[PDB]
Amino acid sequence: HHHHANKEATRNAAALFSVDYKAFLNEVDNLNKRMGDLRDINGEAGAWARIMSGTGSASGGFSDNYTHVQVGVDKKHELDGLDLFTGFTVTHTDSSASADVFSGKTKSVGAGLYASAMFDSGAYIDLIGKYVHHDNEYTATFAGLGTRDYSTHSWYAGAEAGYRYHVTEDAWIEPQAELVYGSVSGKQFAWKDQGMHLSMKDKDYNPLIGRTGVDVGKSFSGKDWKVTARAGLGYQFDLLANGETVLRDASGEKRIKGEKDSRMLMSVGLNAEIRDNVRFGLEFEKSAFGKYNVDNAVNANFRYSF
Repeated sequence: HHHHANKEATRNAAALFSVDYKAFLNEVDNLNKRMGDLRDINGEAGAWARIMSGTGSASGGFSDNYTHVQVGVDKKHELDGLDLFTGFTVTHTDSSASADVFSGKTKSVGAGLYASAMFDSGAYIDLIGKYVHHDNEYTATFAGLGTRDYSTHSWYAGAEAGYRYHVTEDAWIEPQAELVYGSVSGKQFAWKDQGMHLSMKDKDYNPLIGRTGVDVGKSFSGKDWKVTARAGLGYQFDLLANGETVLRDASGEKRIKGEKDSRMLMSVGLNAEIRDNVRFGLEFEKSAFGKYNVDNAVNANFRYSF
């Protein structure tokens, strides 16, 4: 036998109810990934779009890949040494996920509000609050669980601060720090295999994800364009794992607590300006050392300011 059975069901339940943690981690952004470069914009209003695509993996043969699409609009308030962008955003994500004992899909829709403060000194603050609804469909080739469709939703509150120090007229270093608090929801399956009631119930939980990093950049200019080459190194970490899956069965109840994960983040990219209205961001990024890693992903954003 019974101990081998219990370890197998724990590994598989952990893997499967894991996907909601990646459904939350996919929505974690940073200012530059979301909005692009917001420094020194003349227009008092803006509209922007973004697409991210990517893939990640963990043990048990877990790999996923997702496409995130996001748009927003804002007003920029011009204050003394401070541009404050206040706006709304809507998002859509399609992801797919698999592992040794399951596979399926997740569709997400979200909406939020942000404030981004760009200070003449080089300092920045980014604040965002959002809601994401997730429709999930996963099939398990294990304990006769079959196909299951379920909903979950997520609240997200994130705060980011950073300081761009200009090492030369055209080169810069930028330490950053970010904290993202969330409020993801539990699900419950009850079912019969071999004439025996089984069940799998996870509780509402609350991720806290921290990030600290440095970005570096080098810019090139003409009268009507700029391009900045940038690269970044960071450390991303759970500060909390308050999840708990409970598996119930004829014989008894077994509890499996959340585990923290952390990884090193790496990125390279460019930000472009063309004439007075158009900006464009692009980055390639991945992660090392986590139980879960982004193996490869790319993000593009486009801002039209007026």
